[PDB]
Amino acid sequence: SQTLPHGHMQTLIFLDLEATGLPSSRPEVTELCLLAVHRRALENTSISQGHPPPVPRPPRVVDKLSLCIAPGKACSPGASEITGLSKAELEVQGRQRFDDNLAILLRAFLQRQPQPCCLVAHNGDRYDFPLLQTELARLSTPSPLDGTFCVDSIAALKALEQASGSRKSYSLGSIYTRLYWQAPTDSHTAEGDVLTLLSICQWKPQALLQWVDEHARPFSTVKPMYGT
Amino acid sequence: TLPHGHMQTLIFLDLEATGLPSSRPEVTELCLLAVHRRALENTSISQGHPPPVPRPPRVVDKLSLCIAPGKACSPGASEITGLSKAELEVQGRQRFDDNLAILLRAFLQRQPQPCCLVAHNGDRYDFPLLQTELARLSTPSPLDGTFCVDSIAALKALEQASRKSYSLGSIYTRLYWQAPTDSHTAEGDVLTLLSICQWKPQALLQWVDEHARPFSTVKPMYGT
Ligand SMILES: O=c1ccn([C@@H]2O[C@H](COP(=O)(O)O)[C@@H](O)[C@H]2O)c(=O)[nH]1
Repeated sequence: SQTLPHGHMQTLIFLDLEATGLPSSRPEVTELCLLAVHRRALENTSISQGHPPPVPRPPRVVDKLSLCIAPGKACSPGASEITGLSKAELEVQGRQRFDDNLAILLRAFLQRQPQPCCLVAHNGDRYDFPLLQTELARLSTPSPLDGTFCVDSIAALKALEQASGSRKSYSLGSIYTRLYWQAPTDSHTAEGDVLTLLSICQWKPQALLQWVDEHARPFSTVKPMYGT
Repeated sequence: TLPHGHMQTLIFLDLEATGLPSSRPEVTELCLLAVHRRALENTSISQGHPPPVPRPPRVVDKLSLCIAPGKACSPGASEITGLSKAELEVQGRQRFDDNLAILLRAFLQRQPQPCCLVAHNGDRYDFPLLQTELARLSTPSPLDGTFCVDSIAALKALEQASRKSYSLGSIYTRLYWQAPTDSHTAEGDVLTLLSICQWKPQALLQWVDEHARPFSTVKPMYGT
């Protein structure tokens, strides 16, 4: 008689973004990647066996969107160094700002995915989700995420590693190296970090899906990082 | 004097589908990788033997989608692409439909113009098939102001001097003297194509500028 809050998630959308700086700087998004995987494709992953297990093979059927976005303010020195992006370079390559057409693009990508759909992002609750909420709030469209759910993979992997704890880092790279005994690739790029996150979430797919189903919350409840 | 000016965006494109042209095939996967002209011009020039495989530019836009066809894949198609109608359906993929055109239009709108599609064998397969799929929709085609070229012709010109296979894999191994290691997916084929096109990036861009033609002139593979 105990039931899930929002049903079984049929799509997980792994999400990462890069931005101009840390939250108190009121940052703007400079890169976004979404990787949509159906529940069945995740639970089709070969069981992890051995120590270390091989890095899981990404499912054959996936949908991917990766975009670079011109910010309205400069990247901090540290942000440009870590991410490899700068306002100057995004402008010389004619990247457009975060605008209504981008919301329309995002909505049409999300609409191709079976519902219910859940965003999954590492530190999403403190960074990616509030910042995306802020960017979308500036636009004239409805939120393209208004019927989409979300979860933070830090909590998920803390739970999953407990089932298999203190001053163990739950950074993306730390987890990946603990699970697979190799370093990740293309760190601090939106698509590279989404692919690393997919690999971590393919470690124990059934357990990950159960945790996500139980912890998914509506994206519409995410408080913006900062306001107009 | 170029026919349509300097191309500001190259969009590397690959389509996978249910079969060969006489079967009246339907698209099962599409990948677009949009690269600004300056990002290609910034590719390092090795001038060594062998040249290292270029790495992709930092700034790229990418779209990869799986699409449910209305007809089954041939056995050959499923073997080569790793896709099937049944599996695409069980994973809830949608057809090539109006919402997909909204998505393609919005993605294209984020690229500086003029924009040129680049596809390996695109003149005989990918471009006519895409034309057919878009023609079935109510929406006017999002590609009617876009240009296109076939990268088989490009690499024939870039390798000519002033027997060779022009399969994607053969070209990559001939240029880089190592085997490709991208996945057998639409995105894998696009990444291999990008690497080939980064072998001589200024020369590739010059050939594309000289040979770009309007996508509106591509004849559909087949008609309703
Ligand atoms: O030392 C740091 C670490 C992270 N960030 C910001 O954190 C964003 C997202 O973090 P990540 O996805 O690269 O881990 C980055 O785009 C960047 O703007 C910094 O500015 N300085």
